[PDB]
Amino acid sequence: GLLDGKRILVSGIITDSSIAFHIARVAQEQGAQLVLTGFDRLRLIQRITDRLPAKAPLLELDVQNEEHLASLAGRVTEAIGAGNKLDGVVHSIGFMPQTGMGINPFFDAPYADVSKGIHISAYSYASMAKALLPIMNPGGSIVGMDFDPSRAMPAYNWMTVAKSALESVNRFVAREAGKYGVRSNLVAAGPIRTLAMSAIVGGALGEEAGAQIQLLEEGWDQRAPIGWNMKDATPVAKTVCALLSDWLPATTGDIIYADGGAHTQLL
Amino acid sequence: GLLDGKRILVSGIITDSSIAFHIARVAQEQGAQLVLTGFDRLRLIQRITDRLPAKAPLLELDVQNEEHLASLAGRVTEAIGAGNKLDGVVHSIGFMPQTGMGINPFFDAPYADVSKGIHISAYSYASMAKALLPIMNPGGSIVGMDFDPSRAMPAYNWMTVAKSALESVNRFVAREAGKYGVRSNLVAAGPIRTLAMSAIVGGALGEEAGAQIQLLEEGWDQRAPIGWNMKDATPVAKTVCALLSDWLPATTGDIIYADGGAHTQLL
Amino acid sequence: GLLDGKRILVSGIITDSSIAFHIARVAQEQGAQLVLTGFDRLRLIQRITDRLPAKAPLLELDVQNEEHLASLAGRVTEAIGAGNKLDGVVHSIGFMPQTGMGINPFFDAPYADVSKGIHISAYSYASMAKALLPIMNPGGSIVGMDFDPSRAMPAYNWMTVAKSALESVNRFVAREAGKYGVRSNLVAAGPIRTLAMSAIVGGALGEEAGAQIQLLEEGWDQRAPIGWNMKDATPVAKTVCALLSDWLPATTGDIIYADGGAHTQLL
Amino acid sequence: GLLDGKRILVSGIITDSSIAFHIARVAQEQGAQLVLTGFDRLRLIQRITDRLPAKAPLLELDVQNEEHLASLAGRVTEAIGAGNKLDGVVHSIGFMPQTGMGINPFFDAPYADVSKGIHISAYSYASMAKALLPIMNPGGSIVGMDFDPSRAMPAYNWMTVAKSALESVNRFVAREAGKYGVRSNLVAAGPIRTLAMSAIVGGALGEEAGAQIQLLEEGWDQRAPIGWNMKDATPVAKTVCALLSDWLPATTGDIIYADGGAHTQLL
Ligand SMILES: NC(=O)c1ccc[n+]([C@@H]2O[C@H](COP(=O)([O-])OP(=O)(O)OC[C@H]3O[C@@H](n4cnc5c(N)ncnc54)[C@H](O)[C@@H]3O)[C@@H](O)[C@H]2O)c1
Ligand SMILES: NC(=O)c1ccc[n+]([C@@H]2O[C@H](COP(=O)([O-])OP(=O)(O)OC[C@H]3O[C@@H](n4cnc5c(N)ncnc54)[C@H](O)[C@@H]3O)[C@@H](O)[C@H]2O)c1
Ligand SMILES: NC(=O)c1ccc[n+]([C@@H]2O[C@H](COP(=O)([O-])OP(=O)(O)OC[C@H]3O[C@@H](n4cnc5c(N)ncnc54)[C@H](O)[C@@H]3O)[C@@H](O)[C@H]2O)c1
Ligand SMILES: NC(=O)c1ccc[n+]([C@@H]2O[C@H](COP(=O)([O-])OP(=O)(O)OC[C@H]3O[C@@H](n4cnc5c(N)ncnc54)[C@H](O)[C@@H]3O)[C@@H](O)[C@H]2O)c1
Ligand SMILES: O=C(O)CCc1cccc(Cl)c1
Ligand SMILES: O=C(O)CCc1cccc(Cl)c1
Ligand SMILES: O=C(O)CCc1cccc(Cl)c1
Ligand SMILES: O=C(O)CCc1cccc(Cl)c1
Repeated sequence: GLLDGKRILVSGIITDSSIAFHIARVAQEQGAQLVLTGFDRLRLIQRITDRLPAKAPLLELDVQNEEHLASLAGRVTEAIGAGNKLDGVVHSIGFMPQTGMGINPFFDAPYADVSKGIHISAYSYASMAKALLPIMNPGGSIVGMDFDPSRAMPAYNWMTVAKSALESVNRFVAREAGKYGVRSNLVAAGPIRTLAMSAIVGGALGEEAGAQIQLLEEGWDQRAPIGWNMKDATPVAKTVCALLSDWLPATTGDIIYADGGAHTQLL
Repeated sequence: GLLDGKRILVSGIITDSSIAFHIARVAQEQGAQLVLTGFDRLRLIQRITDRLPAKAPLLELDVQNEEHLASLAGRVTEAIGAGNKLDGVVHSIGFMPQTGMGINPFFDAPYADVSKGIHISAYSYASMAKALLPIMNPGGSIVGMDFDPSRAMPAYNWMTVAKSALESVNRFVAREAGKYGVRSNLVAAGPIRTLAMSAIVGGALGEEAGAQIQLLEEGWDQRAPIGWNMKDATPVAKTVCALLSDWLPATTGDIIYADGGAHTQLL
Repeated sequence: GLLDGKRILVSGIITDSSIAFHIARVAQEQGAQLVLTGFDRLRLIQRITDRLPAKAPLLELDVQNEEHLASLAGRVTEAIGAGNKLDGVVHSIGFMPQTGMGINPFFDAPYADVSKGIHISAYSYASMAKALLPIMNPGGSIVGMDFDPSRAMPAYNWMTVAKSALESVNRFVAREAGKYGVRSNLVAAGPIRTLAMSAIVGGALGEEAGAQIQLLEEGWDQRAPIGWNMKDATPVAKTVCALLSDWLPATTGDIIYADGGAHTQLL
Repeated sequence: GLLDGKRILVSGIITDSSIAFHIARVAQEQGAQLVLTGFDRLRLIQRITDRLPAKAPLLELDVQNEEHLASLAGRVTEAIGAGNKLDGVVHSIGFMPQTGMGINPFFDAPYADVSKGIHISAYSYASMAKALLPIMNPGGSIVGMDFDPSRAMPAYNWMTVAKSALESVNRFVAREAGKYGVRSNLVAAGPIRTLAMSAIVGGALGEEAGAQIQLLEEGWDQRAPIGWNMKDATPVAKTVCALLSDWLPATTGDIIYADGGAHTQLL
């Protein structure tokens, strides 16, 4: 197993189409022992994760709650046993209020909404590293989920700005994590048909926002030299597991693109 | 004159070493008619700007104050006369609380502080564009000040994250501004010895933060193929005026580097 | 005039739709005194440049001819007068044999053909700098023409590789030019309907190569926040003149994008 | 084993400090069956590779020899058996004549020398893909070795330009390889003390070239958040094996940085 004997915390599961659900499944297939964290709807998340190949403890974590963050390391240690530390951490958490996405004009998002989205989607990558690095082993790995924000695009709007901030945060987290012998990297995935993303394509955020996202998805598979299947998160999950493994030991502060190669092609 | 007959709003003057003070001076030397905006210490700013080559109206603008922003376009129109519009806007505004910079550990900045810095330094670029685009002429130009955040560095810490967010915001502002025939760009300057920056090199934010910034300054002049004079903001001011002029008419959503070429060289 | 009193060498005119023809016209409109260089068909080029606003001396320069390059500085000095030096140099030269472009498979271009294209399109930027820097004034400016090669695309094929090499060459030319007080930069233009480019869209290099280039052109105007007019080279010419002027004095080794902002937008 | 059952061709071994020697060793440790290719000194290379964990067939390949390239696929098939195909290809080949590196001025490299270096170091990545893709399995992987050329630096000179060309070639090879279900990527390594590199630091290419490279090496370990050991190629070799494996299945046309994170940090 690629991750045999490793203890890995995975955040971000909310449905069976969550990218983090497939990260967790593949990590368990490869021998990892998991601790899961979930936000708000813990009964739902427990029912969802009962379908993973192995039972895993589930801890509550709202990344805006400083009490959850202050207690997290102790709750993880209780779950994996005293004297044991984590080898890996997966941040698969993102949110932007509806005013910051969709057909709602870019200029009309109030800063309170933008700040909440940047808190959950970017600052919390530093928050989780701060909480968990003291209980991580040398040779460990922190991985977060990214969507390439180097160019503007329709509808993503303020979430694009949040991802730009996240990429910057990751480079600073690498500086801190390096003192522990730990790597920090992001995986920039192509579009994946989660429940939330299917709802937006179906017009949850306005019709032409849905139309624009559908056009973006189609161009992605066209550009990608090996194609891109938005209905299959397994290639993204495998890439996260590659970064959690010992096989990219000299990569940190960096971004790995699991996007079919689409970002390397103009058309 | 490069800017003859143009009406340009310039924010960000607080002392005679402010980058915006030199932008304003060079723009007036080149024939522009200015409206100035200032934050908080308006009596001080009026005294400072009395030393500009020409008298200019000074308007109060705290970019965190929605009432200041809601009234700004009307106050500008009163200052330049009904039926007149702006040809240019300069955003030269930045702030990050001390916890987000210096020797203070990156992980110890509370989100309230980071969010305030991102509000002032990044979101407000969109806020000012929203306020002023309705009173801008086709062919107009919005310019903001940047510090290349593509790599992490010591001490800049959360201000680096704010600049990453600003670069992303600029690409979305270009989308909106294009509907008015207006360009939006950033100037990424090398280090400039403002009053605040001299204080930090002198240890206002901790000793080794000051030591690290001094090392960064020295490496900049070494890397720059044409050298870099941190005591001379005129090359930065001229670059801003180039973007305000009609001579870069097909550049938008972009970043122009006024840094001596340092970012193009590894050592 | 933006370039009043400046002496500027302009290469690359072959027809009245050459980008260099419009660079030369705008530079003369702005007060520059020009020396022109032309390749092979000098009688044709003289007839073309008789239509410029002012008469300019025309010198022969095949950038693959070491004798032309060894004599160039002396021939320029004869044209502008002893004791006078150049303030600006424009490289607007590119060529790739047909096997390296179009529907002809990427793998089927022989290296002899690729090497000729890289010689003319990339190495010659260093060759011209070597020849002309000894007769350039401090504060001078070298500008070359680029087409953004950071992503692969259909049909451009080996010319894309040549532009990647050119961008690298430019960063090294900046190191050398800096010792003379001279800047070196590229302008990355959007697509322009030169005679050669119209012929390729019309199928000179194969039908689906023409089809692919037409699709690339259409997406460019769609992406550009201020639009893109492939029939109008004046915005590109003005950007070159901006870099030749004194108004971007701290930019070197760099690339300025005169592309409507298209490269800053995904769709 | 990470590469259990995979058939992989590895080029570029010349001494026991070659990066390709360590790629080959790690690949064999992980269960791969290798075919090796060597240039010119085949008796030496056979003696060197006798020290690998397993015996591997050695084929002659001068990438400038079209007869070697035309026969390569048939010689590989003879070595692995009819009906068998390759799963992986490693390009670890580079050369630039001495005039294109070191204290020898950048402008003094003749194009004949530069063209030879670009032939061996960049064009040959396309040459090898053309030769070997017809005998590669779907799901296969082509990997080449890179040194980040996005910024100029002392001494690397024309080899930097060759690496810029290689990165561009890789994006086009990905387009071709995708039709076979094959990925193409580069690994950008930090500096490694090969025999050639130790000789240059010792002044083989001039004293201040050696001095400049030693300064570059020292800054690399300082910048890298996890450090950088130029005497240990194993982290680079493991990264190549990661790309040869099935664990980065959605990455192509891309560059993975095995450099300690140094390129993500300014200082
Ligand atoms: N789906 C795509 O197309 C795509 C592409 C690239 C990257 N990503 C990124 O992948 C990450 C996971 O998103 P997803 O697509 O799997 O959608 P998802 O809705 O399944 O996951 C989002 C997760 O964020 C969590 N979350 C929200 N607020 C939180 C809080 N205050 N505290 C803790 N957790 C909170 C949700 O509970 C949920 O588990 C996100 O960073 C997303 O931006 C998604
Ligand atoms: N000095 C450098 O080295 C350097 C280098 C590159 C970029 N920059 C950028 O240039 C910009 C101008 O900074 P400076 O170096 O001239 O320093 P400065 O201190 O002279 O200017 C900062 C300005 O921000 C304004 N400001 C702060 N909070 C505000 C608010 N709530 N509303 C409105 N205005 C507010 C200040 O009043 C002040 O005028 C900043 O964006 C800075 O990041 C500076
Ligand atoms: N047309 C576009 O869409 C576009 C876009 C971006 C950049 N560019 C670049 O602009 C430059 C000028 O090209 P153009 O579009 O105006 O086409 P063009 O055909 O009008 O100019 C090409 C020039 O290269 C010159 N040339 C070729 N071989 C030469 C040699 N051995 N010695 C000296 N000169 C030689 C030609 O004589 C000709 O004057 C080129 O670098 C081109 O790549 C063009
Ligand atoms: N050593 C470093 O610091 C470093 C860092 C990053 C990347 N790289 C790259 O790694 C690759 C391998 O280089 P290395 O450092 O292991 O040095 P090396 O000298 O051990 O390997 C170079 C290889 O190129 C081969 N070669 C040269 N000409 C050839 C030809 N005509 N045909 C076939 N093969 C030929 C040599 O025989 C030799 O095996 C190169 O692309 C190099 O640029 C090296
Ligand atoms: O980050 C997310 O959750 C969604 C990422 C995304 C995919 C496809 C289109 C867009 Cl606009 C955005
Ligand atoms: O944006 C600012 O006001 C300061 C920019 C800066 C210059 C030199 C060093 C650092 Cl760390 C930061
Ligand atoms: O460099 C040149 O002369 C042509 C640049 C170009 C424009 C539009 C499409 C393509 Cl593929 C290439
Ligand atoms: O590609 C190669 O073989 C050498 C790469 C390299 C390492 C360290 C310093 C320099 Cl200048 C170059």
